Amino acid sequence: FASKQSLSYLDGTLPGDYGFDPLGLMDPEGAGGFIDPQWLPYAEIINGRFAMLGAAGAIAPEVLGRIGLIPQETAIPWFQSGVIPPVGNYSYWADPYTLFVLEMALMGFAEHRRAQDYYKPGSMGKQYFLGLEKFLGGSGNPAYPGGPIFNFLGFGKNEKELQELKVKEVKNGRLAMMAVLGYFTQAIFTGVGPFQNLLDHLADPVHNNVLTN
Amino acid sequence: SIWYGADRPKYLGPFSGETPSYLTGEFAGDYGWDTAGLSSDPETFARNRELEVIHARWAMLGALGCLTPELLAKSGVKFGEAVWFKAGAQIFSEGGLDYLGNPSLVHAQSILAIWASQVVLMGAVEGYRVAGGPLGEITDPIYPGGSFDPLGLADDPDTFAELKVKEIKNGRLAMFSMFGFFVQAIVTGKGPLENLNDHLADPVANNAWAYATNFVPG
Amino acid sequence: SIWYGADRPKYLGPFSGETPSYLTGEFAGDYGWDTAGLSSDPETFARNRELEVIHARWAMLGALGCLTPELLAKSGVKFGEAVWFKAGAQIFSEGGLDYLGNPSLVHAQSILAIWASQVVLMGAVEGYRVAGGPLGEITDPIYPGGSFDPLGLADDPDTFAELKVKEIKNGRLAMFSMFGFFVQAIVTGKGPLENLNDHLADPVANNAWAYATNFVPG
Ligand SMILES: CC(/C=C/C=C(C)/C=C/[C@@]12O[C@]1(C)C[C@@H](O)CC2(C)C)=C\C=C\C=C(C)\C=C\C=C(C)\C=C\[C@@]12O[C@]1(C)C[C@@H](O)CC2(C)C
Ligand SMILES: CC1=C[C@H](O)CC(C)(C)[C@H]1/C=C/C(C)=C/C=C/C(C)=C/C=C/C=C(C)/C=C/C=C(C)/C=C/C1=C(C)C[C@H](O)CC1(C)C
Ligand SMILES: CC1=C[C@H](O)CC(C)(C)[C@H]1/C=C/C(C)=C/C=C/C(C)=C/C=C/C=C(C)/C=C/C=C(C)/C=C/C1=C(C)C[C@H](O)CC1(C)C
Ligand SMILES: CCCCCCCCCCCCO[C@H]1O[C@H](CO)[C@@H](O[C@H]2O[C@H](CO)[C@@H](O)[C@H](O)[C@H]2O)[C@H](O)[C@H]1O
Repeated sequence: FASKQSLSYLDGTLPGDYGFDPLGLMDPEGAGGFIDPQWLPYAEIINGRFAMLGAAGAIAPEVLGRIGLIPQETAIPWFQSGVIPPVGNYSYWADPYTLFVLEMALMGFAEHRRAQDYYKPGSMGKQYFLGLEKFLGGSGNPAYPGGPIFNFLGFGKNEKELQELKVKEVKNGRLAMMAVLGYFTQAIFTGVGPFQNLLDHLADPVHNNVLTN
Repeated sequence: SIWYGADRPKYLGPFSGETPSYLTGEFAGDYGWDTAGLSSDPETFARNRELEVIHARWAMLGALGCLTPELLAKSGVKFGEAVWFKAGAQIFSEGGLDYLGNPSLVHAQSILAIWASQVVLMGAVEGYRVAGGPLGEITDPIYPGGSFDPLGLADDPDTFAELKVKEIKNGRLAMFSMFGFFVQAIVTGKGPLENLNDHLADPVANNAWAYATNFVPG
Repeated sequence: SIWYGADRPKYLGPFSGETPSYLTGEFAGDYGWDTAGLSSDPETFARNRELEVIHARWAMLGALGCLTPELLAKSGVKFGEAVWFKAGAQIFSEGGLDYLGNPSLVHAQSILAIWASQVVLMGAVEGYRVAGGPLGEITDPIYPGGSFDPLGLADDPDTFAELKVKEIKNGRLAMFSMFGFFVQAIVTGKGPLENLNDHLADPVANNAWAYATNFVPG
């Protein structure tokens, strides 16, 4: 499968398995220490999960301004929101450093609890806290945990449905990651937002190749 | 030892196919590429191997020496002349040929003295390379070792083979780079760094197609 | 037959002279012309066989593709550049690659994209040739057969041998014609059709040796 031939290191059993691994990083000779059988798929799916939100939010302000139901002051380019202050800045109620510290502290809490659960499955299920041990139950594998609050919808009744959903998720993650890489390339070449690039190929199909500059 | 084994990556990649009968490995940089069929004779094979390694070392030195002065001049170093194919004219300049533009260094003014010294010294060293001299005796034509490996980086035969592969690969890359340097210097007329800077901005028309019309008859 | 038996045409005719031992019969249209002994080694000789076959096929195709456009231009259909060595400006003209003068056909505008397209395609094609592929598995590099002889016109060994001999001789004719084309382009600077038209009118006046006066150095 997967264009170039496989080497049986993976048989397709893993969720979202395709076999397009020409180098084979999980080769046991080339695998060790940091490389862990559990860790690589987990890292891939997390980079993809955050790529979901990144790809969505790199266009959500611009498309919302286009349709006409968001304030026009939120039509700022995605790189001008404060991610790279040298390029530009966007208005806020507090300094970017303050919101940065807030978000780093909160992500520190969340990531720390998640990493403890990954390292020790009993984290936030038998630890000490104000009654959240019974509300953060560790179920199944760490990468696909679920829980009393995570399974509020209750979707995913059958294992065939689970594998279908998960292969869809990994495919969507791969396409989102390629989309986001294209986002940086367009930002560094044309200096504009990707939504404007859509406006251009829609307006001028033969507008430009690469940058011609 | 993937390279030396009977299964090696070859020059087509995974999809190689036919491999020459004699090319069973046992040599650095063996990619099974003998489409011309020139090294069928064993002694001819040894001679071609010697030519390859000597050319590779000379071309690595040449690429380094053709890039370094140009990079220094671009970076801000003062030179009498920095273009690799123009550096020979400094011996005919009034200011003379000074190393790093410093009149206190070399300060050579005559081409005949340089030519005579080069002929004598290179004749001596090539005679040593062919028959052995002050720095040792001939044991292997290409890999003498001893005084030319004073630090002993190739004592372990496995590491020796790995270093052979590394050296031959870097050398072949440098040879290809030197051929590129020659053709680009004769086509464009500017140094390799100028060509790279041209390709940096607007790569669409900064290529060979821009000059593809300079050699049309008429 | 005549080609394969001792009674061969040879390359000199009456002067058979000394003939190389390995180049005496049992080969496709051999004439005993090895005056420099390149292919003494059997491997080397085989490799020369495939090299000659491939150069011959490409020479045939190139000669046909150079002959057809100027003949069609003289026929009457509009051609921006029917000259074989002037086809480069087709992509350098604003109109583009108008196949048979039609902007509604092909009508390319860039060179990088098409060049990369072919580099990928022909790399895959040649790779399939050397190492087999989904199309078929090659039984001999020189003359695979099968898909490339779908009608099986050369099923009979005698007609196969005769057609192979004709292919080799026509490939050598294509060799010589392409060499003539190249020399005409470099020296005269015009297409072959203009050359033949000029040779028709006053053949003694229109001669190759009128262009030999300007090759003096200085
Ligand atoms: C996570 C990610 C993107 C996340 C983006 C986020 C969060 C963005 C957030 C914001 O932008 C918004 C929305 C707008 C503003 O608020 C600003 C910020 C705050 C900045 C991309 C991942 C991107 C990930 C990428 C590109 C991964 C590529 C991997 C490749 C190509 C691997 C290839 C191979 O590994 C195989 C498959 C097999 C091997 O055998 C061979 C090789 C070839 C090694
Ligand atoms: C493999 C094979 C196989 C089969 O057989 C087929 C075939 C094809 C036959 C083959 C192939 C081959 C090849 C590829 C080859 C190549 C070569 C080369 C490139 C060389 C170079 C080579 C190169 C070289 C030496 C170079 C050198 C250089 C030098 C010294 C330089 C010097 C200099 C400098 C510094 C600087 C100054 O200012 C100048 C000078 C003074 C000038
Ligand atoms: C045999 C022998 C024997 C004895 O011993 C002696 C000796 C010497 C050894 C030997 C000999 C040899 C010889 C003579 C050779 C020759 C060759 C040739 C001529 C080739 C060509 C060859 C040729 C060829 C391929 C060609 C090709 C081509 C192509 C692809 C293409 C083309 C084209 C076209 C279409 C179109 C465009 O627009 C242009 C062009 C681009 C142009
Ligand atoms: C103005 C001129 C003053 C004299 C300088 C020139 C003298 C002529 C040069 C003679 C060089 C002879 O060199 C030849 O014999 C030498 C021994 O004598 C060998 O040299 C060998 O023995 C020497 C001493 O015995 C050792 O210092 C060397 O390390 C060793 O390699 C060389 O391997 C050989 O190439």
